[PDB]
Amino acid sequence: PSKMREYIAYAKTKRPVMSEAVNDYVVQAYIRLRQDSKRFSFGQATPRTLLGIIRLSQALAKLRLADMVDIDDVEEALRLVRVSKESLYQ
Amino acid sequence: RFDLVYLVLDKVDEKNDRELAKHLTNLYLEDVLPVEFLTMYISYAKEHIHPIITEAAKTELVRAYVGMRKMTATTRQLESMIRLAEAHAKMKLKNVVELEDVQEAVRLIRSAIKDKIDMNLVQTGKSVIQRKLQEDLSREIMNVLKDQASDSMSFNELIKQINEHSQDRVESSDIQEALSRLQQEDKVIVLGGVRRSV
Repeated sequence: PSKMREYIAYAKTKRPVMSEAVNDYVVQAYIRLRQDSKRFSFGQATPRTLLGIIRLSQALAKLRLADMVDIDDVEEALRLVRVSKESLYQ
Repeated sequence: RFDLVYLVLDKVDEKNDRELAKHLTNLYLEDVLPVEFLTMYISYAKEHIHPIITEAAKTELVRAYVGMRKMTATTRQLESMIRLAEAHAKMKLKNVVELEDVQEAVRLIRSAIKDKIDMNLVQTGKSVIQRKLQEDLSREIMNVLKDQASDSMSFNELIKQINEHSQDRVESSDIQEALSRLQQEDKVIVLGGVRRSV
């Protein structure tokens, strides 16, 4: 835990910035997530979930220590959300 | 009592959302907007500007309220139009209310309400139903007074006439409403669970 804390305090301050393929890609998921939310509980794709995918992808980018990161990252942020919804159903 | 009510709603709609998502993420990309001067502009407008109705505004305020009454408009709509048309003259700092300001005050209200005013949570297609339920109690008790050895029946046997085959499914709360308004008209007596004909 001490080495984990020491990693995180350093990982936080890097505040990664957007790369163009991230903003291009994230809409291509978000639109489909809206389109499937059109089609059973309350779990619809609000803009809070777009902001959420952004903040989650930022938290994964921090952990890998870079100024910015490719969408090999973003695809995992979408998996935490997708697994959460499948966990609401089961 | 509210001057305006907005349904702030949209569907899932790609031809909007393709823009909105691409707008929302547009904020993260870099290291006309009176960003403070607007609240100062508002403050100075509130300090300095005090509109008045012109005779050329009056003829339209009446005519539009008549049009909405012909179309469905309580006098609270006219009070809302008067105060909005003042604010839409205080905006532009104009100090004088005119036809060109009044027409936005309407168009904003039409965009709010049209986008009968549902008082008492009533609707025309539900108040006719309450009157049919009042008739349903009248007939249902008279025919039992004819065929059964009483003018009274247990509320269980009232739900087991009224709810089972008379009409599309009417819950006990609507029966109690119609029956209470019929106590006020004095055509049945409620005792304690017990109900008896006049």
